[PDB]
Amino acid sequence: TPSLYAPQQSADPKFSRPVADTTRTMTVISEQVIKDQGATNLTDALKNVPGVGAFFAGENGNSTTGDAIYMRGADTSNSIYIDGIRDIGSVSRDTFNTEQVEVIKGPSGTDYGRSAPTGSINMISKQPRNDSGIDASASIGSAWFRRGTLDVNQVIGDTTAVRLNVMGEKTHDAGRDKVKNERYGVAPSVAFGLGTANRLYLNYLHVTQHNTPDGGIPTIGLPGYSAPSAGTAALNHSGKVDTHNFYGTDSDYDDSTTDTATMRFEHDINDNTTIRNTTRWSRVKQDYLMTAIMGGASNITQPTSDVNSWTWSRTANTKDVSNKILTNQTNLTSTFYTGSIGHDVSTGVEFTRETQTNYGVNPVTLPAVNIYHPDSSIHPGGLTRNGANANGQTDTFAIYAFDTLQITRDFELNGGIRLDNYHTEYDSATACGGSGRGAITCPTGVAKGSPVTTVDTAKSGNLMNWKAGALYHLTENGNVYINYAVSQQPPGGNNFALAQSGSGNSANRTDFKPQKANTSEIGTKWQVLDKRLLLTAALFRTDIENEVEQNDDGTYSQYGKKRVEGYEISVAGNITPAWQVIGGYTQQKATIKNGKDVAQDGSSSLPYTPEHAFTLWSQYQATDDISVGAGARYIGSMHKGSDGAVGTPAFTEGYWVADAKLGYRVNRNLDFQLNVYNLFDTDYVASINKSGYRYHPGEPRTFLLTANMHF
Ligand SMILES: CCCCCCCCO[C@@H]1O[C@H](CO)[C@@H](O)[C@H](O)[C@H]1O
Repeated sequence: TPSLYAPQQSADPKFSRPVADTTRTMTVISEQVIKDQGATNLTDALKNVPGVGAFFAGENGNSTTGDAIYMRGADTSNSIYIDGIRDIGSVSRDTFNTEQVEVIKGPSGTDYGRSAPTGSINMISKQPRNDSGIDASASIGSAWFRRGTLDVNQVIGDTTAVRLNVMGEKTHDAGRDKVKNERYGVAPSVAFGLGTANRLYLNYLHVTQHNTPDGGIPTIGLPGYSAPSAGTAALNHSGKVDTHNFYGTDSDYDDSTTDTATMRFEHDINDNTTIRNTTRWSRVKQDYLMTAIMGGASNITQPTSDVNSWTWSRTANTKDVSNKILTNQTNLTSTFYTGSIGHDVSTGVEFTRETQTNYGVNPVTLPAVNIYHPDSSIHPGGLTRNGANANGQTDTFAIYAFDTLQITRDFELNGGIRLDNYHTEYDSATACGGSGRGAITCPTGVAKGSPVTTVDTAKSGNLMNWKAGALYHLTENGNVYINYAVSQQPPGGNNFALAQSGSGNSANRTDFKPQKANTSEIGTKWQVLDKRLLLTAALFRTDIENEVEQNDDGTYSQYGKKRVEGYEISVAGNITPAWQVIGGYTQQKATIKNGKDVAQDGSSSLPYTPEHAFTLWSQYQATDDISVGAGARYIGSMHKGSDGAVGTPAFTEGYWVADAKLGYRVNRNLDFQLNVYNLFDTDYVASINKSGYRYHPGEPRTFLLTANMHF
């Protein structure tokens, strides 16, 4: 029987073997784990994979929001898929309608097309079930947290059933003042022909969010903080700022809507061969007003020489954006023999249009903020569109073919080839007559504030990616594998932006090549204790090439090289019928092989990347009524990216977070849960910005009481 903590297979038909027989660093976080841990979003559920989280706060004109996930030494936020379909938006993704999350470390261009040199994160959506029931969850937690979720599956006919997922979350912040997060969701689904060779799945998903965004707090007092100048010397002795202090404005807001319609037709030609066709329309809106703080010598105002009077400048970080994705994906999976060789083929054709428009807004001039006693009770107002927007489009036609050749009962070979034919179009304009950062002068006969185009280009290209693996069953319980993969990210692949050919340092330069990630891997997977526990161990090397670097003369070129090398181990499943365990450890060394240093301390290291990361979670069924759980996360020391800012910590120190759980069940319809997070009320640096002026403090000890009603 399969363990609830270790799902046996990926829901993606692109994966022709179970997790154990898959030649990849794959982790499947189930709905069961999320529910026991009290995880309600992607980031929290991703804590189940070591060295995966939002480790970077942003720059000075921009700050990171939502699931700004860093995995394997780089921002992987653009490589977040829902049902094997790209989902782009600096918004938090809720787990109210996801059955499982699939994480793969080590990219492959064959898997989902263009990607970050990290791997893939895939949120698998809830579909209508054969059985009927209702599931409810009411939650009350620390800092006025409230959560209500409903999961209704109802069978209508012999071959038709409906599914409805409802959600409501209204909360405050336990360790941050004025920060409020409100969201709700509806997810209706209808499936026809269940149990037959013909099936139609129709799904809709709507999420509205109204949040108060946080831009962090001053890094004063942290290890490695120095005063920026002799004039501001006092800052070396004044100490750390109160972690609760909110430096934003009472006008700060973060509003986002998510609308995704999906239509899947599945036809079983035979008990071996099946054809699928998925159509999806999706739109992610997001508009926010945020506050970034600056504390260089030129940003510090000294009214009375007493540090309690001293102020830091405020900089508005705005966003008015829409991400639209229209796609059609055809997939065919067949199992057949070619003599003594068994085949497991997965092939398909995908057509996609991705749109990103950043509606320009008027500059928001914010006043200075007191360092130790900030006043956020100010109203500079919301946003006003100025007509000067950025438009990005990407038309993508991909054709793939994957095969797992079962050579013997003990030997397996597997391959894959994909061709992505793309066309990206980019334009961006700025309102003229401005004063500050990148202000364009108004030409003749052009009235003030008029949009003046700065970029208006396009890029077309082909992307040939491939993969290869071999697996050998040592015992009936354990195997040994090898894998190699090619992944590419073309100019305009990262965020639709492009640059005019022959000039800058941009990877998005239309004359530039894509960034290639070559991944070598040797591993071992083992299914023990009646196949109820999965133990894994891999050695990896991800080489990144065609990175942009400056030549001896001012001019730039793609001679740069990076390497993310390491060791991976993982545990998932049941130890005994009452003992459940999920987790792993990673030793990942991410360095610059060729090129300029990116780390602040001039080391060859890559920033916002822990070298060592550990995550363990266990649950024991103490008695028939009492279940007890515990968790432990270690995130290592990380380098801050290089920057002109003086006296800002060049790095953040490592931290250990511990969690606990205890569940009591009354009858078989009602059960209670109590989750305590950050059990030792440990303080730490969750993330730091590029300049190094601001950091996000570690979430303090927080409680969560849940009522679980099942039918
Ligand atoms: C798994 C063992 C259960 C321990 C229950 C919580 C005990 C930790 O308690 C915390 O310890 C910190 C020092 O470590 C103190 O700074 C905090 O004030 C205190 O709340």
